[PDB]
Amino acid sequence: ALTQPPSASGSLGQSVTISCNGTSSDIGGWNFVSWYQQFPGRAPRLIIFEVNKRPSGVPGRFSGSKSGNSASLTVSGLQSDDEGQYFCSSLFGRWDVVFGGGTKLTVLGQPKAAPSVTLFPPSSEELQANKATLVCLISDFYPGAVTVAWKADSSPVKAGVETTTPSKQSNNKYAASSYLSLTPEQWKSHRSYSCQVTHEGSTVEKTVAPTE
Amino acid sequence: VQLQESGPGLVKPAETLSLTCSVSGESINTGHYYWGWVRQVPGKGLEWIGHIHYTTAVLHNPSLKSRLTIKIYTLRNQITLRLSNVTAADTAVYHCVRSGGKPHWFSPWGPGIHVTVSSASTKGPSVFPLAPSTSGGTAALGCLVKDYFPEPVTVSWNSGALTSGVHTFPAVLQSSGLYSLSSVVTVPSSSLGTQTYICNVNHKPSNTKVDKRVEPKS
Ligand SMILES: *[C@@H]1O[C@H](CO)[C@@H](O)[C@H](O)[C@H]1NC(C)=O
Ligand SMILES: *[C@@H]1O[C@H](CO)[C@@H](O)[C@H](O)[C@H]1NC(C)=O
Repeated sequence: ALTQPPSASGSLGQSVTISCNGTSSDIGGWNFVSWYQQFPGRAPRLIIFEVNKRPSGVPGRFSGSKSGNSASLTVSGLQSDDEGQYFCSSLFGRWDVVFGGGTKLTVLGQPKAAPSVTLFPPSSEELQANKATLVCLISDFYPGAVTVAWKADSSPVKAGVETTTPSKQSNNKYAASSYLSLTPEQWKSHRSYSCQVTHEGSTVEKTVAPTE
Repeated sequence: VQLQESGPGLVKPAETLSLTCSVSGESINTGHYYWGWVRQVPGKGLEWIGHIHYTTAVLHNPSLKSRLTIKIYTLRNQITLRLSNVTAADTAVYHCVRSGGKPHWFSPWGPGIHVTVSSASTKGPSVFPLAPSTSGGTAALGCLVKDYFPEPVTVSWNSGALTSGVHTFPAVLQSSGLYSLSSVVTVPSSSLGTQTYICNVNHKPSNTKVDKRVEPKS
């Protein structure tokens, strides 16, 4: 289909340009190129419908241009809000609409935010399903990158761990979660369990014990 | 003005996928708006399935066109999409769409409905409480939603009467292939003894709704 870079970035207040490249028949041939914005977990939103033009809601920080077979979207005066995935669409023939592969846009001047970690032991109601789940919830942090490690007593646990990829949230910061699955017996057979979240060289460790 | 998508969230392989869209705020009758379907796939960007307008003017995506059937009912305000010989490559979030102009731009978009293509069977979630882990004057409490298939679930609190301090985390795929997620709300600590907190979990693919009250551990 159409080709656009996998990712792009800029600082707050600064400008970023992303490109959509097409065949003579697709962008070079016809005027119409649309651009769409998608925040994660939401439907896409129209930003441009004709290469220059803007819909009534859309901010002037968004501008489009074209040169030959190449289409450009420019975001001027970046805001944390603008961080999202952007797509480009062009007509292929009378019979067809074509989509670019999408570009992940990050704003690169933003303040660090330490994660908030909440650790939950298996509920009593769960422990007699004959199951056990430790729940480590990580929120309100930036950049969106963490490492999670689990400890049984003082020794590392690899077997039961499942961890999400971090994703953006309404507040514009990032959330992630990690789960440790155990049998009730191994849960009861240790002094304590710990969840360690490492973010930007600093760590937060929470501990829960069966005795609680 | 607003769009809604409906239909099965799970389809078995080699079987046909049927979806319906209902439009509100607009006639489905105007000069000239085509109405349509576009989809998004995991590991890739958007793919235009195509759009139809009355009487029977249609556009179809190549390769897709052979399997794909699309009909418009103007009277109901409903449009329908059919796709045959569905294969795992068709697992996607499907969005209802209003085409504008031959049309080239899409707005507005429907919220979208997940469709998973698999031979595995549907399974409702097990909901377990997470008891209140405090910050002075504010405690976090939640619900663990374990082992459901397929996506999605929705979570609200106190039948929607609670919105402040509510956060719902993205789900985890697991080695089992069952999903799990949890949702948490931040509440005043003084309220824990007097107010009852209930999470409302809805899972349309299995028609399961679970309302779990969460009690403070003693
Ligand atoms: C697209 O083509 C333009 C031509 O100006 C080029 O400058 C740009 O780097 C290209 N981008 C990609 C992703 O091919
Ligand atoms: C239907 O899809 C399946 C997927 O494996 C494929 O093998 C088969 O060739 C398709 N049928 C036709 C008639 O193309």
